[PDB]
Amino acid sequence: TRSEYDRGVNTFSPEGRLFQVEYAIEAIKLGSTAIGIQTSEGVCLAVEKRITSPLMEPSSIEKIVEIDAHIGCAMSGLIADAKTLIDKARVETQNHWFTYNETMTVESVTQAVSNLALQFGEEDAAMSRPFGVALLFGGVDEKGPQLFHMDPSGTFVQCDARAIGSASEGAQSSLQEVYHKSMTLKEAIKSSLIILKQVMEEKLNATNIELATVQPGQNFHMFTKEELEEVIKDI
Amino acid sequence: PIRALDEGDIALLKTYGQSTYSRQIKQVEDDIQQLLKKINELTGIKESDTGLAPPALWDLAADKQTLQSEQPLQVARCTKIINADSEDPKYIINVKQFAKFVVDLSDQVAPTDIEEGMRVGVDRNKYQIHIPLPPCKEQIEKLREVVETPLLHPERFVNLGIEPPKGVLLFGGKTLCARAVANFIRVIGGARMVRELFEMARTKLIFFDEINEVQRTMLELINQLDVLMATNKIEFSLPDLEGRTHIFKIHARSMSVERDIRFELLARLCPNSTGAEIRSVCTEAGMFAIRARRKIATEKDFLEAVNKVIKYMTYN
Amino acid sequence: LDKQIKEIKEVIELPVKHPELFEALGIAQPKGVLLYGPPGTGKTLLARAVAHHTDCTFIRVSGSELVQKFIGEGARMVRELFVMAREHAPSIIFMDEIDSIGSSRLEGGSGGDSEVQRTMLELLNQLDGFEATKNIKVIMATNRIDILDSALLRPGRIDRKIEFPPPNEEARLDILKIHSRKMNLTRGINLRKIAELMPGASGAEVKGVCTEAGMYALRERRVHVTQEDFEMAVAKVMQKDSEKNMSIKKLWK
Amino acid sequence: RYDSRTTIFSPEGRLYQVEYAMEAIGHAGTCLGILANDGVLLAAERRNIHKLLDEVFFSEKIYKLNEDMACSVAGITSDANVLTNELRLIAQRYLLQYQEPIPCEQLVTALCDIKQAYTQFGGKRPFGVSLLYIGWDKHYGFQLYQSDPSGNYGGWKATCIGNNSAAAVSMLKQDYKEGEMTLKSALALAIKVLNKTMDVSKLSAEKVEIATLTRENGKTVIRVLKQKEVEQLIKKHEEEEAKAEREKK
Amino acid sequence: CGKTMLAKAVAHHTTAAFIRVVGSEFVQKYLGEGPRMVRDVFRLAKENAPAIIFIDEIDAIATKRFDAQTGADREVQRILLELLNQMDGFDQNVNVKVIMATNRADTLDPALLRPGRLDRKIEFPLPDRRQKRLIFSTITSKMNLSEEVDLEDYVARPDKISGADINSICQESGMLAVRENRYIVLAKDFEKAYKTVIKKDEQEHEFYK
Amino acid sequence: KGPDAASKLPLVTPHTQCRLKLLKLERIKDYLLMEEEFIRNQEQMKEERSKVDDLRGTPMSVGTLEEIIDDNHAIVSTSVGSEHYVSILSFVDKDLLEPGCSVLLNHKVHAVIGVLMDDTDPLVTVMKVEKAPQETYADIGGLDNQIQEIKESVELPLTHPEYYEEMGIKPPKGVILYGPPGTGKTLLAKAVANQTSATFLRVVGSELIQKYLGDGPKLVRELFRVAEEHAPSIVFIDEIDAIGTKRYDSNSGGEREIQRTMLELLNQLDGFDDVKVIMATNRIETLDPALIRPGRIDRKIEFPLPDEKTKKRIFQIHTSRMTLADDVTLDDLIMAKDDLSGADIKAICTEAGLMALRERRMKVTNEDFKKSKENVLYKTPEGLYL
Amino acid sequence: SYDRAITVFSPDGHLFQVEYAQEAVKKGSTAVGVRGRDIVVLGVEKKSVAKLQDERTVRKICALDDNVCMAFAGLTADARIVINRARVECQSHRLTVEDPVTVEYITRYIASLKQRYTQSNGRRPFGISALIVGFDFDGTPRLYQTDPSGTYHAWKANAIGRGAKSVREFLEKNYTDEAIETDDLTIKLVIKALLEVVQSGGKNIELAVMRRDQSLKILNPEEIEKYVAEIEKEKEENE
Ligand SMILES: Nc1ncnc2c1ncn2[C@@H]1O[C@H](COP(=O)(O)OP(=O)(O)OP(=O)(O)O)[C@@H](O)[C@H]1O
Ligand SMILES: Nc1ncnc2c1ncn2[C@@H]1O[C@H](COP(=O)(O)OP(=O)(O)OP(=O)(O)O)[C@@H](O)[C@H]1O
Ligand SMILES: Nc1ncnc2c1ncn2[C@@H]1O[C@H](COP(=O)(O)OP(=O)(O)OP(=O)(O)O)[C@@H](O)[C@H]1O
Ligand SMILES: Nc1ncnc2c1ncn2[C@@H]1O[C@H](COP(=O)(O)OP(=O)(O)OP(=O)(O)O)[C@@H](O)[C@H]1O
Repeated sequence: TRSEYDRGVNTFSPEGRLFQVEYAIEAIKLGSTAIGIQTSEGVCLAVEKRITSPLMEPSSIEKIVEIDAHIGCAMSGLIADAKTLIDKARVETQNHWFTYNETMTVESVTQAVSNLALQFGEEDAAMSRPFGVALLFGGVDEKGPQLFHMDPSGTFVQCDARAIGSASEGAQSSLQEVYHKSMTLKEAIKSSLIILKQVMEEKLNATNIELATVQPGQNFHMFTKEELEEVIKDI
Repeated sequence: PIRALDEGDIALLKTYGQSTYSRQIKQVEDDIQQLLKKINELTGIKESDTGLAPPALWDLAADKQTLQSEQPLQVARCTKIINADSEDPKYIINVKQFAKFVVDLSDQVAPTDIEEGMRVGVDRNKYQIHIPLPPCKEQIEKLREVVETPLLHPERFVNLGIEPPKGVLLFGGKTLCARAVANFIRVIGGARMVRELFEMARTKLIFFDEINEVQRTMLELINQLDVLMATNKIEFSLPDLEGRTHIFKIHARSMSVERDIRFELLARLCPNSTGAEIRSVCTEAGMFAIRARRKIATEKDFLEAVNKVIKYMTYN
Repeated sequence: LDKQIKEIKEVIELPVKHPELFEALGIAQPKGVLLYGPPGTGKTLLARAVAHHTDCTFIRVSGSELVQKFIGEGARMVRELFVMAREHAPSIIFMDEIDSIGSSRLEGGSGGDSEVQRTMLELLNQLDGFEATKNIKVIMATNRIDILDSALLRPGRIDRKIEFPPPNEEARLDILKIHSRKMNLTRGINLRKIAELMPGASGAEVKGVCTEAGMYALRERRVHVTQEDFEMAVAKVMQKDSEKNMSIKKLWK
Repeated sequence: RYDSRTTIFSPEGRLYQVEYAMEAIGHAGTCLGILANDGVLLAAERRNIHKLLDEVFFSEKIYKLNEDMACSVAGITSDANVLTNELRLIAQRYLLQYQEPIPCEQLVTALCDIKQAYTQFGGKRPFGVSLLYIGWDKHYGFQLYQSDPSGNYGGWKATCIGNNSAAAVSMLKQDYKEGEMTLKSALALAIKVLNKTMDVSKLSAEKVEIATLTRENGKTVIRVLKQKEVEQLIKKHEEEEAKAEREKK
Repeated sequence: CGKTMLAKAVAHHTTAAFIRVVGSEFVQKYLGEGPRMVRDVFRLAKENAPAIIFIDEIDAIATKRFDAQTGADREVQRILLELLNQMDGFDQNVNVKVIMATNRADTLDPALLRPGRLDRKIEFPLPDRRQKRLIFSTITSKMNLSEEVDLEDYVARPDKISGADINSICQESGMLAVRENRYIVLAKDFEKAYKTVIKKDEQEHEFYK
Repeated sequence: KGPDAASKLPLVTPHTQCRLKLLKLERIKDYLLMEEEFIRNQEQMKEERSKVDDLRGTPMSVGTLEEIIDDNHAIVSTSVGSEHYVSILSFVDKDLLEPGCSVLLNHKVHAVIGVLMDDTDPLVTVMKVEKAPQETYADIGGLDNQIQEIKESVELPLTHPEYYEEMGIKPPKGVILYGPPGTGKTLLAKAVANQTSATFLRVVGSELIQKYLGDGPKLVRELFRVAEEHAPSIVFIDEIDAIGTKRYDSNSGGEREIQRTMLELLNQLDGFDDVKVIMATNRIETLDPALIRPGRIDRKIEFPLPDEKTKKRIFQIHTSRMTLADDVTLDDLIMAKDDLSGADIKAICTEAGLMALRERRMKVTNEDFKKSKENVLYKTPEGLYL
Repeated sequence: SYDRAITVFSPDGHLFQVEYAQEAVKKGSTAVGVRGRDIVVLGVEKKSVAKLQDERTVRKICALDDNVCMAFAGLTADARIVINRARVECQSHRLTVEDPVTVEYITRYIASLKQRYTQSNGRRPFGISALIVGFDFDGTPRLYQTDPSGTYHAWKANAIGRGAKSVREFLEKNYTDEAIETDDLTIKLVIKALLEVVQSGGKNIELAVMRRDQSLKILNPEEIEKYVAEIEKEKEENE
């Protein structure tokens, strides 16, 4: 019976559900897992890079990207939708800086990206299907470090610690167990890397992960091979 | 530009190109085959024993006596007694693959206690019969709440004024889930069989598996009852991540596996699979370890089995 | 049909007559040959000629003789036939209109010919399974080959596939000579010109041309035949029903 | 069923509507072209020769696209007319912009881009016409190209499209000399292959039209051979055939 | 157009045996029964004597042999193939002449149209003016007729009247006369019958013209 | 009663016509003469039971025992559908009669007088393997993996049945070889029958279905019964898609009987104890999921078309016996990216040899191979992809 | 019925028709690309043509600019359209900003084009895969690969088309810094990797070479013959 109520994004099922939106939410899973953690010292993003074969130089699997000098976006889903939404986020941050001569709040930028993702089939904007990608915006603003999760349905919500991607269900419980409100950035990094090792196919070693941090201070930083090895030494 | 072979051409083809021992080789090979056939012919049948009992156990006296007078009888299931007409019962018989007849039987104790609807031995010529022939999630939580509680203390239902009913449909690991719920009435996936099941049941939660012989079975069953059907109101489907991990652990306990196995990771890698599929994955991991010639199966072997059994750059 | 005749003669005669050649070559003997082509090209006629000029036991299955109503009888009949061929080896099994017994299989449902499909599977097994056939050659014939099950077309079950294209006007002249040899012709007659007047005509059409020319001769209580009668017979036999709206015809420039 | 639209990919990755158009080109009247160092030529059969039709147009399949270029169409009549007019427009647009005739490769590229756009965009059926272009330009002298319904073009020494294209191309491969063919030999070969491919009694001079493009005095000339010249060529070919038959006898 | 009647003619002018069968008779519910019936018919005709098998209505079985992607149509195709194979196969027949009639010769299989199996392909067109005159004479015979009748008008009036409907014209003119209490039919009686047989359909949505 | 195996003579290693092979064959023939002479010589060298026979019916019949009763009475099927409440003589073994056994009955009185344990349906007896195909694993080019899995499924569980026990893993008792039309599916079964010590049993799905009443299910019963009586055994069912297609509600009686036989087969696939089953199939989707359920068909071996290396190996295997010419080069034929089965390669080699013979030359050549490849294969538009 | 629509999702979350476009790509002649220290090379299989067919009208290697080349695998018409638009945008970017296009920029633009064509419902995806090899304005042997789904990655050496998997595995095994130390070992590696699919080695091979601050050069058939002779000599010597 679920074959006539999901031919279009603008068709309601008897349960009053947007099955196409639900289907895109399901599509979210295919991507590699990402974990973001908020702490009073900042926010940390760690993503399981999923190199399908070596000889692929790592600077093309962009699961963590930079939004302005104060936010980082972790992606899970279609690379095309990832690129489109990342471009929108960057353009919106720069436009807000140009207009109001300030730095957009993480909540505001996530809201703008969600506003772009809202337009499903509205004949007034031209995408026609949900953006099969889930994003984690971790940044620093006047309200202290913050982290937000946005899903294809345009819904965004604050999250002091969240995980998305293929290892979403298995990592959410680990985050719940290991999370106490007060940590340090190093503690969050260690916990996130431990969870990644728990829910990663490969042995966690130097490459195959990416780690980024935004702190009330130095701008968004991508940990290089040296720091990655240093942390992996005593995860 | 195509020619036809000549007799001299083919003779030259046969002789010219050949090692000097070709003819002898063919002769010896034909000899081999013919002699093998001759040996097969001359085998000599090994006398097929008739099943005769060891000597000194035969009597031949009871044998002669039974041969002289044992009156072999044919087997047939009675269908009706035509109400027995009080006297002159006039039973009806359905000699299988042969015919249906009517009979008075006689020589037995009581026209009614003889038989009603079950096997009987009809005499050869006069069809008078002589002898009465003898013959895990809410998917389990709900079933628990509807069976086990009205197993040790069903009287609570009557205490509260509710009638505790029977009859639950296990539509959907159905078999072993039902067995665990029992932890017994085994059933096979006709009217005589269900009648027999009625007799066994009524001298004591009947686990029907796969649920006009069959129509008569349904009629008698419905009349008797007013039970666990196993079609394939509680529903059964695949388990979630934690259920798959639990099944993996349950089935990998009995293996020479390595110390630590990421069963959570394997459950994540194995979606939409069944319990039988999980069993197959574990067994394939075992054969993979054996192929590798290593006594201890590892996570690598388990992952290889997952890939082989259950089963790209646009999603990272 | 010189090339086809000699190819089929290879496949059947050469293995049955002189297996030593294949033994020396070190190649397994050919087993089956499938004759396919448009109607009236000479498939069944060549089968008859082989049966007449072959000294091997010639068995013939024609049409859907193996499609028996009783359950599990076609397979039994096929097995018995192959047993009989083995008994009277060397054997040549002609099999006309295989697409009757055996075509592209279907998803077995309420609307599937499961019995015929399984009989065809039995035929497959007999042609190539365990205990491969010793001296049982098979000459299957069909009109449309594309629908035949790929299992049948598998080389080993059909070691050769002979096409029977319509004559190239030279085969047409030869067929006219063959079928008019017993015809009281008249001087000043050009069977060659008749052949050219017949384009793309099958051998059956040529035989019909001869028959209709004879019929026209009979019409005038005659024993003659002439270019007029032959031309009229060609026109009558090749009565092509074309399309005359000219718009459906000129849609394609 | 992966063939209800021109913009649908079958699970194997096949454009079934495009393939249907390519196959359906097989119904078009036979056309063929041969390249020679002296010049280039096309021959084409008239599918319908009913005696109640006029010869108002001195060409039915061969059109002149510009001063230095001609093309033969094979396919649906409406699409053929549309593409012919559009080719004329493209060539004259290039002439207006650059003040020099468009190279044949460039014209083929433009029209094939348009064909591909039709195969790719929305609810438009692919242009179901194949084309054979002949032209001259200062960059590659004489050229002959062949364009398919799917917007794919290739440069050929000699080729054939339409009815009996397989037989015609087989004969062209067998008989065509790679680099020592003159215009007369090309015409003889064209008549021979047309005779062996039409399979309609004798090759009547009225059931065929031939065009020849050659450079003369620095100016290209495309001549549509008259009935007299076609009659002469067919008569010469049948004389050669009779000589061969007599010698074989 | 009077083809079944021509078959009835043979059978009242043939010294040979006759076997009339219906194209739909060969079909059967059980697998293989259709082919068995075809083989039985042909073998019986071959063995008895010079015989004529009149398979009327052949289009019930012989239609173009498409893939058929099912069971029943494949059984029909097997009936057709058995018919082809018996008419011209390995075991050639002799003196088993066959006649078959159909209302639509286009759909028939191209293999059961091959000189050697169907080498005549006779057409039975709708009557021309001359055939209309002959039919009218033959029918109006054995019939009392008025002196004022002009069959020429009816014959000349261009229509699509077939032999069966010409017979119907004469028959209903006869019944109209009987009801009118008269054994000699008048021109009014025919005119009525001719109108009631032509049955010219009207009300055609006129924009089509 | 143990396995039955298949008698097979040793294999002469040299495939060339040489004195090694000649002497090996001569020794084989010497030993065959010895066997024949020993037989001849031995068979030349060589009351109470009489009354037992006299009491036993002269033309005694064979029936089936059912629901043994008492110690002297039992129900027996006459083998025509009917059954009788017969008696048992003291002659029979007793403590040996079980339901389904093929007992012997006095013709007239119909009294049990024998047991006839070796009663085998002629169909089962004939489908049992006696000879052994001379296709060892060496003849199979490529399919190295498939050979590995088949050995692990039907060979290791017999030669080294300790690895499975060490880790408490039950062996797979069912292997379905599914693939396109001709890739070695039957070759692997041939090689297994050749090289195995187990009782092989050839069958084809189109053979188990008989017409009279329930003889289909009865024959399946007999087949698996003998496969159990002998052990280890390997039952090779070729083209199982004859019976096993998607089970559907029957509209007739024959279809109901077919589904009944298939169900009887599935039932007999729950009689573990060591009787391996090897299904073969050209199209596996049509098979019912119940059969392919992962509890009765444990392994599914796909037989894909051969790659370049596999095609090369096949070509050397099938040309080893051919007097190849030095000019030949066996790469162009292979790597031409076109479908080519192992059967297709054998056909190519045979047609090439025939072409050389037609040309009157006993040595094949490159042009002969090219012509063979052109004329053997029978069956995307140009330019559309580059 | 979860198919035959570019803008419809399936339970697994797939875009089946763009996946089908990738499958269509998989049916094209093999094209390998490699990057060296100062040389970037593209090899492509030819598949040969009938003698009656001219060759200059068949192209699998096309220069998108002075410092960027493009190898192709997929549908030829889509190839022509994509290459034309890529050249147009290269020149347009040169106009907009007075700096030659970077390989990353141009490959991103091509990926965006494919993404735009696969977003909507009335458009068919460009069923092609492309390899962009070039030298950035600072000097670097960059190589990217773009798929029909609008996704582009950066590689060091990759093969697309029919023999993609086998040739990629061979490059995986036999790609090393010493194997690309100089500007001839890279070419030798390219012919070695293509020989597992092509037959003649010289008659079914086309090579294009880009050297820093030097225009593209297509290797002559005689040069290819000499190179394949060198590889054959090396193989026999190592034997
Ligand atoms: N919740 C569970 N707890 C324990 N074992 C389970 C569970 N779910 C599945 N299994 C495993 O599944 C198998 C039992 O399943 P069972 O044989 O009943 O099949 P099923 O899934 O009901 O299939 P079907 O009815 O379609 O044949 C055993 O391997 C058992 O270990
Ligand atoms: N090459 C030929 N030489 C002579 N006569 C021929 C030839 N081909 C066909 N014929 C004539 O055609 C008649 C029918 O031929 P045949 O039945 O073998 O044709 P077919 O190709 O098998 O056709 P069908 O499709 O009807 O089975 C032959 O009896 C013979 O009269
Ligand atoms: N030529 C004719 N001469 C005289 N009466 C004719 C003629 N044709 C048809 N009829 C009349 O029409 C009746 C039906 O003719 P007949 O059954 O032979 O036609 P048909 O074309 O075979 O019809 P059908 O297609 O319905 O089988 C004949 O009994 C006769 O009454
Ligand atoms: N791998 C192989 N090695 C050697 N010969 C092979 C191979 N594969 C196929 N053959 C040849 O093909 C035949 C073996 O194929 P086989 O009968 O096993 O195929 P199959 O899968 O059962 O076919 P089908 O589906 O058509 O019944 C023999 O001729 C053998 O020579």
